[PDB]
Amino acid sequence: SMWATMEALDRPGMSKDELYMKSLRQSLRAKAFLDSSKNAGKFIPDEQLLSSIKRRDAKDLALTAELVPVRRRDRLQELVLLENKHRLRE
Amino acid sequence: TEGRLETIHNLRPKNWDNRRHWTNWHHLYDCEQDHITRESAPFHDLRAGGQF
Amino acid sequence: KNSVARTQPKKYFAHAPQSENLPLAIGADFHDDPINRSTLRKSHNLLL
Amino acid sequence: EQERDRAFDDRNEEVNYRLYEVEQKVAEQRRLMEKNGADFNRALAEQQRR
Amino acid sequence: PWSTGLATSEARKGAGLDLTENNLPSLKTYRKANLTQTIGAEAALSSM
Amino acid sequence: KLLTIPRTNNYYAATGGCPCVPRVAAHPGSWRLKEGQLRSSTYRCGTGCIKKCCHHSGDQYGWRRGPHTVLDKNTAATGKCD
Amino acid sequence: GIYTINHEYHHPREEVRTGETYTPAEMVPGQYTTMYNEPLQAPNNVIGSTRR
Amino acid sequence: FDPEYPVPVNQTALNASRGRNGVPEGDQYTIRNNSTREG
Amino acid sequence: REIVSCQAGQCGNQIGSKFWEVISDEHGVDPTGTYQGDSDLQLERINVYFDESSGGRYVPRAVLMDLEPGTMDSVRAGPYGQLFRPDNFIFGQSGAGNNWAKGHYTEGAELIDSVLDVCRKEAESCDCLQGFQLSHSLGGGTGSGMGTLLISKLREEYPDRIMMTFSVIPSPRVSDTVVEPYNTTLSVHQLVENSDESMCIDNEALYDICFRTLKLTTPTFGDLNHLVAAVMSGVTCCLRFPGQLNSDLRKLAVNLVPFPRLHFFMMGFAPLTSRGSQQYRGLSVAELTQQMFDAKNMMQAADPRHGRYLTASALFRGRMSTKEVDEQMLNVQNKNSSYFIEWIPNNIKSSICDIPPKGLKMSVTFIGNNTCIQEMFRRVGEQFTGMFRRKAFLHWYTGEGMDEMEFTEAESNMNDLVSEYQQYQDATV
Amino acid sequence: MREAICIHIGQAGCQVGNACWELFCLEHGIQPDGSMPSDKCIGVEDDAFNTFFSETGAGKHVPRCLFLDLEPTVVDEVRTGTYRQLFNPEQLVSGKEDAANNYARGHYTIGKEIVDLALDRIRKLADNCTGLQGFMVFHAVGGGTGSGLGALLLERLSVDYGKKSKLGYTVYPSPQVSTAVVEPYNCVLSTHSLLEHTDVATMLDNEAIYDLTRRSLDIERPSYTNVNRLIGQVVSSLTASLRFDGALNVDLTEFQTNLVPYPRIHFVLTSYAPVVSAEKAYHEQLSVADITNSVFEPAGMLTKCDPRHGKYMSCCLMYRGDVVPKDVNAAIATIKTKRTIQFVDWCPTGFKCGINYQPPTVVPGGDLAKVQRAVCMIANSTAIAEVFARIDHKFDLMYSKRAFVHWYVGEGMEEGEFSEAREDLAALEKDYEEVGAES
Amino acid sequence: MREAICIHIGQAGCQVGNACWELFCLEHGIQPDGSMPSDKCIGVEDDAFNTFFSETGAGKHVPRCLFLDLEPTVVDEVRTGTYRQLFNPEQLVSGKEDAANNYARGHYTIGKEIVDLALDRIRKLADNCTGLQGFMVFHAVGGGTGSGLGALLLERLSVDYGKKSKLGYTVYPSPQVSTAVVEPYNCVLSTHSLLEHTDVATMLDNEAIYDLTRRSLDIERPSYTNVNRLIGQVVSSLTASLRFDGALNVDLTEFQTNLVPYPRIHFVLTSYAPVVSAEKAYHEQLSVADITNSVFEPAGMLTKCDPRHGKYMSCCLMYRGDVVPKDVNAAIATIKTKRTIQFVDWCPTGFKCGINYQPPTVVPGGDLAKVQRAVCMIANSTAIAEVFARIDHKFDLMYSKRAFVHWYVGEGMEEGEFSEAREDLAALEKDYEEVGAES
Ligand SMILES: Nc1nc2c(ncn2[C@@H]2O[C@H](COP(=O)(O)OP(=O)(O)OP(=O)(O)O)[C@@H](O)[C@H]2O)c(=O)[nH]1
Ligand SMILES: Nc1nc2c(ncn2[C@@H]2O[C@H](COP(=O)(O)OP(=O)(O)OP(=O)(O)O)[C@@H](O)[C@H]2O)c(=O)[nH]1
Ligand SMILES: Nc1nc2c(ncn2[C@@H]2O[C@H](COP(=O)(O)OP(=O)(O)O)[C@@H](O)[C@H]2O)c(=O)[nH]1
Ligand SMILES: [Mg+2]
Ligand SMILES: [Mg+2]
Ligand SMILES: [Zn+2]
Repeated sequence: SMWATMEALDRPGMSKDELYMKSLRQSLRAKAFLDSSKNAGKFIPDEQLLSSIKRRDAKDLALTAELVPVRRRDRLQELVLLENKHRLRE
Repeated sequence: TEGRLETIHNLRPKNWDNRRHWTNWHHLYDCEQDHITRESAPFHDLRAGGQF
Repeated sequence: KNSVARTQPKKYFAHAPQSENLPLAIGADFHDDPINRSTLRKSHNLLL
Repeated sequence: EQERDRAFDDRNEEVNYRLYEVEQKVAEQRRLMEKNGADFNRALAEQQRR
Repeated sequence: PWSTGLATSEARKGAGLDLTENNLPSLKTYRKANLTQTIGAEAALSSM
Repeated sequence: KLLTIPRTNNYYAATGGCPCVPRVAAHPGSWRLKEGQLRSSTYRCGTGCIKKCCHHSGDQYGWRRGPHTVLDKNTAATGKCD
Repeated sequence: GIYTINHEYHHPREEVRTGETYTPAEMVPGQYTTMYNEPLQAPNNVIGSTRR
Repeated sequence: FDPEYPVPVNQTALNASRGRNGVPEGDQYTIRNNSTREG
Repeated sequence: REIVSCQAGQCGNQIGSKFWEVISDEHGVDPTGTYQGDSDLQLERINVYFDESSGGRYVPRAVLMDLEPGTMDSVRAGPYGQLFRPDNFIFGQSGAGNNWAKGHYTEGAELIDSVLDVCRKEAESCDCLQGFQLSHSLGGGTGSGMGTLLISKLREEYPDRIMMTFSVIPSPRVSDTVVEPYNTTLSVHQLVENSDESMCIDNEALYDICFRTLKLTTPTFGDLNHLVAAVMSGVTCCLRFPGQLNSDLRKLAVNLVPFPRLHFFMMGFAPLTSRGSQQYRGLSVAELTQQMFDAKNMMQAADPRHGRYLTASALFRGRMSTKEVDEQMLNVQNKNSSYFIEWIPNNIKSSICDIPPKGLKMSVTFIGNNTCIQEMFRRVGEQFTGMFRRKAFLHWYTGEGMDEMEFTEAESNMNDLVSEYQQYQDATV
Repeated sequence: MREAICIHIGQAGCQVGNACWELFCLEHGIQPDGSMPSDKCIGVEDDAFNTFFSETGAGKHVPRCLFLDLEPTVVDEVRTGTYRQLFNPEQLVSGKEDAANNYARGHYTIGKEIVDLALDRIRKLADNCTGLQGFMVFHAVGGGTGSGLGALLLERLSVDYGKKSKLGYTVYPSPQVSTAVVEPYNCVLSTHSLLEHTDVATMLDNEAIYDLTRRSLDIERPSYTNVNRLIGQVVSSLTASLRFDGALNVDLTEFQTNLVPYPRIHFVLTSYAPVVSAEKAYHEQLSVADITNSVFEPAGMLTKCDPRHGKYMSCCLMYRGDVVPKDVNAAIATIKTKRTIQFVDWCPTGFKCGINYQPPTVVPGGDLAKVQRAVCMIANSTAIAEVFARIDHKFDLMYSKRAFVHWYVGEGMEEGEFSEAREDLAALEKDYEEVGAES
Repeated sequence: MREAICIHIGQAGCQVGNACWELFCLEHGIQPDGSMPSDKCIGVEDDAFNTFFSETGAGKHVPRCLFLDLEPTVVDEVRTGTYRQLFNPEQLVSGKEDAANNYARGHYTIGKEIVDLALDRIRKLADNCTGLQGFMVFHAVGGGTGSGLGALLLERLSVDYGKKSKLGYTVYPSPQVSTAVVEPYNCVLSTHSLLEHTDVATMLDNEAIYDLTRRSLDIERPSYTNVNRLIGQVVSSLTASLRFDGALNVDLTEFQTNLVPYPRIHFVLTSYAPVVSAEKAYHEQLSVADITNSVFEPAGMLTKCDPRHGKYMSCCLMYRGDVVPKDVNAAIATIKTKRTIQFVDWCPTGFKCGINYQPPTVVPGGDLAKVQRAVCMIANSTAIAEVFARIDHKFDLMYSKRAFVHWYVGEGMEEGEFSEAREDLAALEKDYEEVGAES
């Protein structure tokens, strides 16, 4: 709150009018964040959340692929494991 | 006469001597240089006698 | 619902090119100058 | 052609100076109006002192 | 001479020469060009 | 920005003082009254020589604060607006 | 930030006159005629119109 | 707004780089010309 | 070929009053309406703007729209106020209150019945109607809201007519309301799909024309509106008078609009010079071209050097020659080709009319589809975003019944139009 | 058409209306008695007077205004004054007992039994009017009937007249000087109605008006008469756009919607210039730029609050006289550069302009010099929170000990009303601060 | 264009400004009423008065001046004097109590209750000038107001107007003639403003003017009126280049750049010749060479400092009348030839010349005599360090045992202010000697 912000921004020598200015700025930034989050559903496009969706999907797919093997990909990896020899000798 | 074929300095619009002309873009003719120097109209006050 | 006797006033604009025998060139609109207008008071012309 | 150009130029110049005359007349009318306003203000000053 | 060309030795314009619309070398100025309507509806009007 | 900031009762509650103008035992239109009522009159940038991202001011413009202290309960935390 | 000039040193000329009385319609020479009936250019004729 | 961009290209230089010298064989709208060289 | 004029709002009615001033002067019509022409030509195409009355006089085909009867009364008391037909004046008890919502949904909705009655009445009286010319201001309430309502709802009845709109745009420097972004955005995302062509005038540029060129000490709205009235007349000079190379509104739209959304134009007028400076300058087409392509002669407060020209049109008036008039256009295109779009060859369409404006040997009206027109749209869209982000001045528009999504729709359409104006500006071949 | 019904509440409102009418009659050519000259069939050739006066069944002009006072001294003075025949015998509502500087008395006991009669007179005025633009209320929040009865009248006007504009001009307690002890209570309680049941409220504090007269009009001992003359000049400047020909017409709805960003934020600070004495006037070239600078300067301010301590949100400048767009736009451009004045980030435009060709008029015996041009600002700015902070801090001091609350209880109001008034003023300061905050 | 604002501080400033403004009015044919009745020689609407007089709607020519003094004696007598109509009732503002030759009192206590209004009036004056050249501040540092309030005004003007020109016509305590006893304290304490916020500080001490007038004008009894008339003549000679036409026109910054070699080496002595009596004048042929030599002599100089003890750094000559540039060229040649005056080695040219067509205007009833040509020299030279090295010696003698320091420290000024001013002045003599030293 107000007292908490004044305690947090305890900078000596600095003008305490400027202290009130900064505390007001933080408090109203928090209030504006709350107000904007109440109605951001309509304003924010769906494409914005796509980045976070992709990050979560990549993490989940990594966690799943860390365990499950596939024989169809096993044939592919048997085809692989020699082209890498080709690359290192080349 | 801001740019001139008369002088040595090329004050012409950038790459006007090899501009987008009917002689080179989809067409192509050996008359490309002749047609650029012939259709550079406002730099023809002197060479053309002022005609288009 | 005003007076029925009253009529639409006539507003005389002092200097107009048509009245002065001059063309209506750009910058020659001296009749639209408020000082050249007889009365600055505004009437209800349509309702009268 | 040259005669027509010169004729238009002379007539335009005459009309331009007539326009300048009427513009200066209205400017002088405004100047006289604010002179009279200043005189009114001065008279009101003496009246307020009185 | 051209308008931009030198008029130093250009022929002087005679005093009797008329440099107006009526002396423009046009069909209306051509002497044996019979512009008045001899035959037609406009001729019938002119005959009234 | 120190002029942008409003001189709200919230400001006085957090700062210490009241929007009530200071009542000073002074003759009207005097230097003593002006120093008692305005904070731009007694402003002084620093103390002595500096030896014994630059410095900026803008807090001395306003009025001196009253002797009373604004209780928090008289102040609203939120206000209805958009 | 805008240049201004006094009327005393910026005004049209009073030293030029033609002694011609003309309505603004007749002011501009040939200003009510086309290029098919009158292709060429020539001045008008008004009261007091002389060679200039 | 940068007046220079977009930069006007050189069609002569573009043809020289692309090798756009001609079609001696001829196309649907072109002509089999023996005079043209390097294509 | 018939053009029906509609003047919306205070600004629109004043501009129309002075437009009918200049048109009556050009067609030899006195304030009482009687014809005092000096040749056949004035009467031969007087039907274009004037419907013939009974006793040999003429009545303008103009519809005056204003929820405030004040500007109505000022127009009527004007020197040519008696020229207009009485029932063509339409007004209400209370004004729009500088609100687009009030002018477009609540206060302008009752009078729109009579306004459409009058416009339709003036529609069949035309042998072959060419279009509707509406003059209004985007920042107002009645001129913006009610005017754009008329623009939107006349296209449905008359899709094949040219819809020409003189929009007097706002400017932050010229801000004389506080809801300019809201009003002009609500007007523009309607004019985009409901106007065949929309030319924009900025009061900043009008003031600057008075400052630089006219050098008038005290120029009022009369002198200010003469500048735009001259161009309004010079667009249809080719309609009203014969010329060597004729054009109409449809031909102007065809030669000026490459893509239908891009139909916003910035205009200029020539010749323009202070009275004392007219002696040093010779009046010819060579000087007229320089005056057009001089940016200080624009009625748009945007610099043509800050964009490219999609298209341009010069409606020349006055007796001239067709050779050097095209020579000037070729020269300017070639030597400012960095400011003309390459893939649109010969960006400038020049039309020639024989009859010049009264008192001028030769004049011209410039209509340019410059890509710099995106500058105003981007600036006022940024202002609109700043106001709508913190929900400023919404309650006036919202309590009139309007939805929150309308402003977002307008913002999207504005950013979209700026997007074409940029992506065709920087486009390659 | 374009009528605007004027309302005067309390002694302050009634005297301000008297000084407004001595100006309106003189400006529109109506005699103080109201009748026409005997030889003339019609007193005034035009109907520019229509907005303030309605012609009668004898040809003479009765004003489109109501006076309203719970005590009979001021209204009886109006009856016995030089305008005894101009004003209607009705529309001059008088009570037999005042409100005694008590909002509860003016709102709940004495006000309720006279407010309906006042609304009957107002309804007759509105029926007479055919193009009513709105209501033009004048009063003082520091009085009994001015605050409580004015509040009740505004509430009834809001419920009965729809969304019709209700402009208000109210005299607030001064930061320094006051003529009452319960004035903070009255102002705090009146801010309820003035915060919900009015469109735009105008600060008219007597301390700043006195300072204006002293420093500029050179009146060493000014009075309520001079103060009300200045107020009438401001009101005439605001209203003259619909009465006289002008470049940029501005109406009541126009400048009430171009002024307020939020329904709660509608309290505006107003200034008028060039306010100069006759001796001052012929010494200065009162140009458009000079008068604009004087208006934006706190010296020309009519409210004892410094706008430099807040942020401007919407300024409506009404220019009168020989002003020109050649100069007003230049003055605006050069005043936006000045950094004492400063706008909220969410309102970049922030300016409305209304130009009228009619210069201000001169009242006999008045101290206003004849000026070729004038300009009045109606400015909504966040700096107005200062006076609210001061007034409700005085309210808190007076309310901690429950002082003078017994008078309000005896005149019929709950103490919860005091509590809610204080809470709503605190909320008003909070959202003033919020809208002053940046994005 | 070319406007210049004159600010007079203290009694000495007001006394100087009275003579300056009467002489300006006589230059421009402006009566104390402030009008131009009829002048055949004056062209139609000719404006060479724009630098010092601003046109008014009343046709008046209001001076661009601001008179200040903390007590109303001189202010009131000017307000009731001859130029009541010429001078605005404002722009001529006064306090109520004098500074009493207390720099601390005039800079911290009594100066601050009027400096705000001083800045307001200066801003009002500057808003009317579209080509403001700069500010000329006339004061004597030996007093209370002129030192303290003058320093405060200069410090505030520096931040209010940026890099605009400041020309401080300052009357230092002369080596022998000096009124006050705390005058050395005031002069030393006011050194920071003159070092930093004044772009060029011109010397106008009284003893040198007294010697000049007694030896050259041949009047046994001149007065403050006479010395102020001479000072006004000097100021008019300086401003004639930007007022009237001339062969070589020089502006404030034009001679600032040529006269100030180093950031604070800007304290410059003044001289003027031919100063001549009525009987003296019409018997001599005052050649340009003769008047230039009289200027460079140390007896026709307005500052009591002998140039032979220092190095000349840069001399700016202002010639008025029928002077041909060859005469001044020969004067420069013979000045460089003659040895008893020596220029500093690193400044070869060291000379600026400005010729103005209009000759000086005699003031009958005063003391001067009509002369066909005149010249005023403003000289930056290292010899000016002597007056500083004398005033600081007096300051040290006075301050060794804390004499007269309680008055200063009781007005809200720290004790260290005296030490800071003394150290700054000492650095002034130090770098004067440094720049005077040969390479
Ligand atoms: N500007 C101005 N303010 C006035 C005037 N008369 C009274 N006031 C203000 O009103 C306050 C006094 O209370 P009133 O408004 O007279 O009270 P009231 O409206 O008559 O209501 P009651 O107190 O019940 O009689 C003073 O503090 C003034 O600020 C006036 O003539 N002009
Ligand atoms: N040249 C000139 N100097 C003057 C004149 N009057 C006063 N002085 C100077 O003023 C000095 C005395 O300072 P003060 O008597 O305090 O006057 P002040 O500097 O204006 O300061 P205060 O009057 O105390 O407010 C003297 O040494 C003079 O040099 C004058 O008329 N002409
Ligand atoms: N050029 C010009 N513009 C005007 C005139 N009057 C108003 N405007 C413009 O119109 C805009 C405001 O329109 P407004 O009067 O509110 O229209 P309304 O609400 O429909 O009556 C402003 O931005 C002005 O710049 C005028 O006489 N001439
Ligand atoms: Mg009372
Ligand atoms: Mg003194
Ligand atoms: Zn308090």
